Amino acid sequence: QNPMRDLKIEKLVLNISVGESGDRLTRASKVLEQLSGQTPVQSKARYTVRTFGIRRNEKIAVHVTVRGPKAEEILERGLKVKEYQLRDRNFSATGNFGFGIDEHIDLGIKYDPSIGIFGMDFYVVMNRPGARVTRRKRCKGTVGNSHKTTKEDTVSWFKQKYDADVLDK
Amino acid sequence: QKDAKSSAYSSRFQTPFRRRREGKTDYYQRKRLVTQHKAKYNTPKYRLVVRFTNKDIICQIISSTITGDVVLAAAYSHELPRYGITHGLTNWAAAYATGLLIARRTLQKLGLDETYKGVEEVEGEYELTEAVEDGPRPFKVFLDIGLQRTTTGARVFGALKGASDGGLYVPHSENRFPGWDFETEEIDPELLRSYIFGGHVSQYMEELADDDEERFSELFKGYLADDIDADSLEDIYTSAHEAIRADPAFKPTEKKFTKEQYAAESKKYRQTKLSKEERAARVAAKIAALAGQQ
Amino acid sequence: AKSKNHTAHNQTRKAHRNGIKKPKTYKYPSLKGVDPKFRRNHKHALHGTAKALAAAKK
Amino acid sequence: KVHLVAIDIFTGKKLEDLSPSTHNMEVPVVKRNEYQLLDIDDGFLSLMNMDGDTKDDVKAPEGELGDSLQTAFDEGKDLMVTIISAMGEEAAISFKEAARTD
Amino acid sequence: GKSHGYRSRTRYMFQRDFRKHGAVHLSTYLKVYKVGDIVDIKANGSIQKGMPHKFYQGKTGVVYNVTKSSVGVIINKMVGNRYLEKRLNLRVEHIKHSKCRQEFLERVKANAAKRAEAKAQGVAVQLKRQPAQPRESRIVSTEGNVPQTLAPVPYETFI
Amino acid sequence: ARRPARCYRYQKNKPYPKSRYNRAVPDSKIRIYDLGKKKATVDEFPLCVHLVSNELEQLSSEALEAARICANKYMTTVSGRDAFHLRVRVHPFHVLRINKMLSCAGADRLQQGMRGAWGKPHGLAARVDIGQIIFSVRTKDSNKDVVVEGLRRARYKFPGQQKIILSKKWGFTNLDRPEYLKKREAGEVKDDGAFVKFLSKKGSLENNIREFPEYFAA
RNA sequence: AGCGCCGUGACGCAGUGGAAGCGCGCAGGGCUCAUAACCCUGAUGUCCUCGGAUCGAAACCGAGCGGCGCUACCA
RNA sequence: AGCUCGUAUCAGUUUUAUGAGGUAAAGCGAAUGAUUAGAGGUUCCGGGGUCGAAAUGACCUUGACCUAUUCUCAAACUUUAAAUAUGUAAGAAGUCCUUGUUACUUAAUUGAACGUGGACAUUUGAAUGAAGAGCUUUUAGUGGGCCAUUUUUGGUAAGCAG
RNA sequence: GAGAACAGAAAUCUCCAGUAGAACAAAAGGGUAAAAGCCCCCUUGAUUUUGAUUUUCAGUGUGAAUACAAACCAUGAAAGU
RNA sequence: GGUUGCGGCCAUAUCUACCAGAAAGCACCGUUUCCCGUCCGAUCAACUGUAGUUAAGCUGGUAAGAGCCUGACCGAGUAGUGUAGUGGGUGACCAUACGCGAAACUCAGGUGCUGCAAUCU
Repeated sequence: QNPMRDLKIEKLVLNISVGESGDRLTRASKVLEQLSGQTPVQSKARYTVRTFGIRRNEKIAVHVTVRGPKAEEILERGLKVKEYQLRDRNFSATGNFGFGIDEHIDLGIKYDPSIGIFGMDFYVVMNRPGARVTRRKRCKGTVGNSHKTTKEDTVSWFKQKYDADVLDK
Repeated sequence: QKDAKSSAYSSRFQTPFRRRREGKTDYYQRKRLVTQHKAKYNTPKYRLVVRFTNKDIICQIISSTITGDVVLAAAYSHELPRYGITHGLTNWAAAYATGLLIARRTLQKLGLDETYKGVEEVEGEYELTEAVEDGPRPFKVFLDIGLQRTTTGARVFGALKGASDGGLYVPHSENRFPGWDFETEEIDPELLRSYIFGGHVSQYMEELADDDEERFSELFKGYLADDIDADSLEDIYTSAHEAIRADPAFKPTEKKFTKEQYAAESKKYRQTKLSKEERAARVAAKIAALAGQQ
Repeated sequence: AKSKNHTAHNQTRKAHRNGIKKPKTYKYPSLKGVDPKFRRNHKHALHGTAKALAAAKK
Repeated sequence: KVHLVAIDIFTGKKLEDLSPSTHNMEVPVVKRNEYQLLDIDDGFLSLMNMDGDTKDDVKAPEGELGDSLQTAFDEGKDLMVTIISAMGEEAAISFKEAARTD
Repeated sequence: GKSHGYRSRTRYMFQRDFRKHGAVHLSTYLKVYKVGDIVDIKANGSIQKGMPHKFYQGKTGVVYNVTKSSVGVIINKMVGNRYLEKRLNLRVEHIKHSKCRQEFLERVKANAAKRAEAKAQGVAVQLKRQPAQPRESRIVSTEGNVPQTLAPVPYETFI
Repeated sequence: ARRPARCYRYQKNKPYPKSRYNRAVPDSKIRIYDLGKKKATVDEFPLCVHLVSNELEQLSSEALEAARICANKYMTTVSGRDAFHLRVRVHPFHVLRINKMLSCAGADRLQQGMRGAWGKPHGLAARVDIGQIIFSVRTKDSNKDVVVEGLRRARYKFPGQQKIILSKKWGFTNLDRPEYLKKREAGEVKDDGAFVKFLSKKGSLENNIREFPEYFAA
């Protein structure tokens, strides 16, 4: 049986970790909202080091969290730029995954000379239902190990879609 | 490997309380609500508990003792159909109606109902059940919403307005009933009365009827079967207010069967714990099968 | 020139000579420290009941 | 008892005193402040803070440190002069120059 | 220096308990308290308002006054050569009842029941308690119960 | 070059260990605690011989160290380095304080005496009782009188009246000989490098049968 | 015995929680037939060792290691 | 110096019942801190030695980490936890029944506090003893203390200091 | 722990475990997990009248704190605080 | 007896790994116009109860399970301790009399009970 333990996506998220604060961070935010259609959320520091040249609360980053048909469309577009070929070494221990890239305009973007070039960190959260059974206020619970997700079932579903293979290890 | 916690951790572990393990109460709020001014020694603190499932609402009048909480009244979307609502048993209006129902139930069972009648002609305004002169004061009750998000425009405050119109002295403020314009701190009684008699639901019915007939068939299917529309719903809500004020006296079911028959089927079909001798049989079977070297 | 700094020696003998007398308990104790709401209502109630009993047996 | 010999800092004048080691002697609450330096008007030195451009301040200490600083200002390059504020008679005491973060 | 403060030498005393940290249960609040009630005092360190002093930790007293979230308690206290009445405005998280008093009241109403039965029949109650009196004779048999003769065991080191 | 053990013998004062309060001690001279063929096994060395105490005193790391050397010297000289396993069984955590005065004639003028009595550390020590074992060894009956001679020498190095005892036990186990042997012709044991793992009657049958198979295949 | 100070490039001496200064010394080029001097340039500091607090210290607080200083009187 | 009363509105005590403690002792395959020694593993895994061009390829050794084990400890660690000491109750100022007061409280003659009227005696609410029980006034001297058992701090120790 | 370009042991993001091993101005000890911690919103009950009580204790004072009364307020849907 | 809501005691109730779940109730789930809030209708607000599934949550059972709780004619009257002795011992310490009496360990058992209201073959 497989009534509704069939797999799907929970969310896509897009992160950009700018080296410092400033016009660079504003431009990264502009890129993310131009793609997403929705305003982004900045990200502050945690502590201090000079090797990167940073301090506490210095506005290092930005990200966005998106869902649904738009998310999976962006995902499969990421896959076709990524030539439908990936790594079990890249793949995580849960079935969730992602990849960090350069040349963001490849996703079908009307480039502007101001923004320059920025690399990104895409991440993908797949699941089955019970998402709110863990993330609500009432009757909270930790899901069953059957309903949990894993490397093997997630990659098998992801491979039989597109018939797109990955590497051995 | 990772699926094995430590003996010392699991030993020194302190559980929470039961309802907190089940994710159902906030003892902060429960303490603040049931705890009582100790100059008023045995006189209780009457909560109006409200809770929200999918496909039902619960509203109860509750007090607190040492063995367990104790109930006076109740109200249920799944017994509203006596008084004349068939569909939309989780909406703002049914919540209001349940509040009205539990109010009339309390004042009926305590004889406080002839005086402090409440409100029948409704317009959607803020007013509390101010006491009579030289007579008994109205019933003082405090809302308990458990874990539910206090937010402007909720069926919980709808139920609250139902109680306050039904004749319960609940203290509150008009700054969370829908129509409460944020910047201009005044309530809108016409929008509130519209939500009473079904404004937003009728808007949804109207839009589905003008554009999306396939969804108009998928849902409101009972309204198609019963031939309901955007004036009938107001009329039935009004007549249902009248029926609630008429006969709130809780005729319950007949149960179709008996207690020990329900229990007979459940106990028959039930499981049971594997006793000491058959535990010995289990370990002995493992021995004779596997430690007997196949 | 140092000295004996402290000791509780012989203090309990001194006490238990004529010592650890219980406080005298009284009917109708002090109503100081008691809640004035209760004091006020209690005052008016006792005034009323004194009047009432004298009128019942005048 | 302690003999003390100390230099007046805003003036440069020696001060020797003596008093028992256990008796109380007063101390002020000296502070250095590291102020940056801009274009010098008439004799008043001109120092700004990170959150304020105020302080038509401590008036150009005439010492050999001061003259070298006067010469140093002619060739520029961010000049952070340090001062002190003991008992409200402010004066410049030392200095540092930038090399990065242009 | 010598340090003698309101919460000095109190570590293990206002230690909450093992596996009972966090909040408080509800019978502490739903119970009732009136003037003349005898009550115990143990302090709940999780409620840092309304506390008693460590002298009054683990003690017993009588009520004289009752307010919103608090209760008056009288205690007698040795100070030199007298017992002083000391009045405390404590919280019910730190209060609890005295089961000695509870069992005493139960014995009282049962004594009244015995006096009622002796009003019904006149049969010489002998109400007062009496200690464990010395016991009376009896005859122990021997059938299936012969006496086993015992004697000591020699000393073996057992290491 | 130390002050005498007669000055630091009895348990006159409470346990003063190393902690976050002292933080600064002079380390021991003993550093080895197990000697001989420690990687021997349980049935390999059956005899276990002890050194226990009938006093109640403190024993210094210096005495432990010298006694270790004397006993190990005797055994490794006469019966060889791999005919025994020696194990000390008391660790010195206690610490010993000294109010360091002067060693001159004319110290009167700057000594200051008992003002400032709290002394600084200058060593360590153990704390033992009745029956608390000091040394133990595991070897064979051929090596018996040899090893008890070694423990005899260690007695001669330690203060107080200490006794030697041949236990009723098989090695450093808490088990006695015939019960160990019935267990070993049975199958509840599985030797480690030094100690042994047992079969529980509690817990995972699957792990026991993953282990200890022959006892089930009796 | 008791108390206090100090440890910064090869050397001497400054150094203030946002992050190392000067002089000498050293190296390279040019003048000189060659070195010196001279003119144009550049570099080098676990800031005794360990731990701690701090978002982060050479600095701030313990441990140790080293070099010193001050006490040492009335008998 | 007395004063008000006359066997009790008491007790350096026991018993019954109920509380509170975290010291002795105990534990460290239980948390924190310290500590001894092995084995068995994981090397995308620290240092490497080898097979080889190298390969998350293969082997061997050696420090980590993980697994279960073992030995020793804690005045300023602890799950546990005494003995001795310690609070309170053992009724008449009490218990029950009925209804009076009130501006307090309750949805409410509901509840609280203090009362009216009535009932509950010889065992009127465990033991033992009570040499009278309670209460005030005024004033002397004293405010250098030492010794013993048991517990204990500093110190090697002391007819030492505490 | 398992991943995600630059990005490594340490930059930012996501999932799982996480009884507190963090944080609560500081010394140390208690206390706290839909909070007393972190963020957000609104405020000035850090207000007035004075009494009672605890601790040190002579049952004196100072300091600190506790629980009420009469007012006026804040915050919250409200109990409440 | 099962389920839901409000609970009392707050692990016999927890944790891990599976197995099962008649009916009913819960739940998963479907939708964004309305009040409302988010980077995002994921949380929360609102609408239907229709499309569907008992897979997850939830409930119960298994585990010579870890953990927790109880009992022992298990250790052990041991360790410790009150009172007495012109008791022993060089001393540390120990024995005796009248008394109280542990913890670790070993073994045996157990794995939530129950109140108010509504509901279910």
